[PDB]
Amino acid sequence: LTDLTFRLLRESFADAVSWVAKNLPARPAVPVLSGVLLTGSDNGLTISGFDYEVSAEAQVGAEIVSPGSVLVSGRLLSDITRALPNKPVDVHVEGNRVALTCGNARFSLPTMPVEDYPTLPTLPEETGLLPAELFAEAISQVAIAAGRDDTLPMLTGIRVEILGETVVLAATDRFRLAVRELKWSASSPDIEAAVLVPAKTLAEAAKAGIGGSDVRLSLGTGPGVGKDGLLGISGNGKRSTTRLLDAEFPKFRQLLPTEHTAVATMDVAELIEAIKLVALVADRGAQVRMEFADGSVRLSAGADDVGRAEEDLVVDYAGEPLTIAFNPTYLTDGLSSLRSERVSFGFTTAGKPALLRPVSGDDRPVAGLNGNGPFPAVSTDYVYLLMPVRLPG
Amino acid sequence: LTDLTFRLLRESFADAVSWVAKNLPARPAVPVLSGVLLTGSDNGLTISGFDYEVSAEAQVGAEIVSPGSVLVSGRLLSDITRALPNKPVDVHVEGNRVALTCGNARFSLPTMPVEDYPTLPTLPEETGLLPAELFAEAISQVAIAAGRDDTLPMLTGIRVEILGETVVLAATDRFRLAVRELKWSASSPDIEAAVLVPAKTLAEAAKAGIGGSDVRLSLGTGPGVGKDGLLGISGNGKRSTTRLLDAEFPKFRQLLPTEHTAVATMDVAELIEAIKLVALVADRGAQVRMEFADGSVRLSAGADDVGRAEEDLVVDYAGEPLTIAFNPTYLTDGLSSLRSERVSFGFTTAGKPALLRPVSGDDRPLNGNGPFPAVSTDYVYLLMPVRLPG
Amino acid sequence: VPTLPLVPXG
Amino acid sequence: VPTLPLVPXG
Ligand SMILES: [Ca+2]
Ligand SMILES: [Ca+2]
Ligand SMILES: [Ca+2]
Ligand SMILES: [Ca+2]
Ligand SMILES: [Ca+2]
Ligand SMILES: [Ca+2]
Ligand code: NA
Ligand code: NA
Ligand code: NA
Ligand code: NA
Ligand code: NA
Ligand code: NA
Ligand code: NA
Ligand code: NA
Ligand code: NA
Ligand code: NA
Ligand code: NA
Ligand code: NA
Repeated sequence: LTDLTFRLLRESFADAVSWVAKNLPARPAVPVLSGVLLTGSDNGLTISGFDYEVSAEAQVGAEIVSPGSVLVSGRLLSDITRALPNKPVDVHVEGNRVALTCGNARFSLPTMPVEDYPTLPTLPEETGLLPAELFAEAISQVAIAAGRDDTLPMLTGIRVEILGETVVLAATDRFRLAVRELKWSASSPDIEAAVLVPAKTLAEAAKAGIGGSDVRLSLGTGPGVGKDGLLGISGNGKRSTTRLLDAEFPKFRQLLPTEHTAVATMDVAELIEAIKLVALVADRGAQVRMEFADGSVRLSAGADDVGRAEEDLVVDYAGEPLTIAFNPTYLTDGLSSLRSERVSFGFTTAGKPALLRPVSGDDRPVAGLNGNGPFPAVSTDYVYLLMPVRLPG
Repeated sequence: LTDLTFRLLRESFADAVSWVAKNLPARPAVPVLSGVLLTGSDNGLTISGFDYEVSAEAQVGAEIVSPGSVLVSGRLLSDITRALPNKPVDVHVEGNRVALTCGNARFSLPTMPVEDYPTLPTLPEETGLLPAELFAEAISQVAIAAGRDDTLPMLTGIRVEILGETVVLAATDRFRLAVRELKWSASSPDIEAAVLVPAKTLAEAAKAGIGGSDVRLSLGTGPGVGKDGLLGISGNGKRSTTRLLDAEFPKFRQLLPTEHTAVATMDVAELIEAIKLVALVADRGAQVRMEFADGSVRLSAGADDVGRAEEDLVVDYAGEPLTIAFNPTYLTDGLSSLRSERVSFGFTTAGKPALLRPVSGDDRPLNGNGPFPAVSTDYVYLLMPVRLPG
Repeated sequence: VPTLPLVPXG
Repeated sequence: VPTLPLVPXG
């Protein structure tokens, strides 16, 4: 009925467009799906994109001179708003072109047709709320373990388990398993469900609440959780929806040990640096070896043909000496995911998984730690379970 | 007769090793050619890297416990020394291996037979020298115009013309030509030669000199300058040789126009910013267009189907109005090379080169309809336009 | 390079 | 996209 004309500061405009671009980084085959939709009414501007799998929308205050909507190239609008100086941006739709003016610069972009542009999905009912930073961090942590190979679709997702008081997030690529448990404010106390969500850009979607206290997870309420086949994530004028994966996740809980025959605690920053150093002589970046004993661990890599490397690091160790080897990338991935100063390793044999957990202040000590063991596992809200690789012998 | 053992701080070691190892071959004919040669004697450590094209040699102070030499993998030594803590590094050769120790970290690397390592070429006699900052600026200004296509080897060079106290530097890729003239301290007043030096290598050396001592260029003296087919570059305890290109360079001077039908002076920073903006819609066209007339220029790009952009900019203009188009990257490369607040454009037609030269903010280069003579300058960037649409 | 004993998955 | 009139070169 009327043509859209609005006006707002560049930083706000750019940040809204950025939200959509970060949540939809790839370029779909269907051209119209590359469009961003601008809608102005009353005192607000909504900026959105959709590709049938992920939708993303930001809402910002704006001076709406004339209400309406327009579809324009997402790529161009992103490039332009990122490059502009911090001045007011005028946008005026006229015919099948949109005029975008900022200071002395004038752009005139072709409009795209909304005839076959899909309607954005509706957010399901709120399922619960989490602290904004905590959730964004939790997703970032576990996502490092997700598979990235579509030939095994079940591994490309982050498992999300809802249980009234808690949310559990899990991801695995068959070589590491990351599991995070968070407490939250659930709308329904008796709720129980589990879904599988594509991991590839879930870390970006997880930042929706940043700027505010909480982020809202929307999967539906009561019995019909997961029914819509979408996960909504929103907060602070930003939202997204992500189509769920209809694939079965491995049963991972049986893998989490409840006791260890050896336990080692050490400094994360030191260990990461030493791994990166000794791995410089590892061929194919295949393997680093760790010889744990009382008071110290020898980290080593290499062979007599290209070169050998080793470094001794202080460790607070319990049990019998153990030699165990790891993929150094998987190992530093785990260490970096801990987001803590110190790491505790829980071991059994050189051929069985190693359990990495962050060391906290409120951790209750392992009783009989100085004795023989087996040593009971310490309660933790994050674990990174890592398979070792076989030693050459 | 003895095995090498030395000690020195990681940072000194890493910086020397890195500089020497970088010009080692991508696909070494034999394992020996992937190596860097360490030689310790008296109070000093020499680090040597041979390559057919470019050979490099750094000298640093070191604690020499026992003199000798050893050949070890260049890339691995570089990576290791870059990653170590800022502690002393102990290096000890035993038989066929070299132990490198730093704090709690220990490396044991295989060595290679030093007898099989090619001798590094001797540097030619010194030809002249110049301040490091001048060398860095002049080379940076000219190298941006050099070709990067090895199917046309002559264009991958920087032409270096020496006549006494004066040095002229030139490069082109057929679309832009950059020429810098400078003064230096010549070894002999009557020295005179012209050579062609691989640009990529020279550019790296000029950047690495930044902050450093005067830079010495060694091509020889008198009539024999260039005869060795080598350029030596030295300073800061580092010396390298670069094999010269044995290829004819185009006669570029005849391209420099001596008069213009229009002349335009603009603010460099503002023009560079405006080009960056309007070029956002020019991915397909790879051009920006400029419509000059008195007082103002319309800078624009794009097309109806992909999107359009325009900005009007202030210009001090004289002569015939002109519509002309440029590759925006080649244009901002030239503007970035001027190192001045303002730019003078010297034009003839929309299908002929534009002469860009530096203008200070305290200068104002007019009466009549034209033509206007070209103003003498120590730097030019001559840029071919592209055809306008339609 | 064994996998975690996921069942199924390995 | 014409070249500079270099001789030779164009
Ligand atoms: Ca996209
Ligand atoms: Ca103890
Ligand atoms: Ca014990
Ligand atoms: Ca434990
Ligand atoms: Ca737990
Ligand atoms: Ca001149
Ligand atoms: Na905003
Ligand atoms: Na929308
Ligand atoms: Na915050
Ligand atoms: Na450290
Ligand atoms: Na690796
Ligand atoms: Na202990
Ligand atoms: Na290496
Ligand atoms: Na050897
Ligand atoms: Na050099
Ligand atoms: Na050289
Ligand atoms: Na672009
Ligand atoms: Na001129």
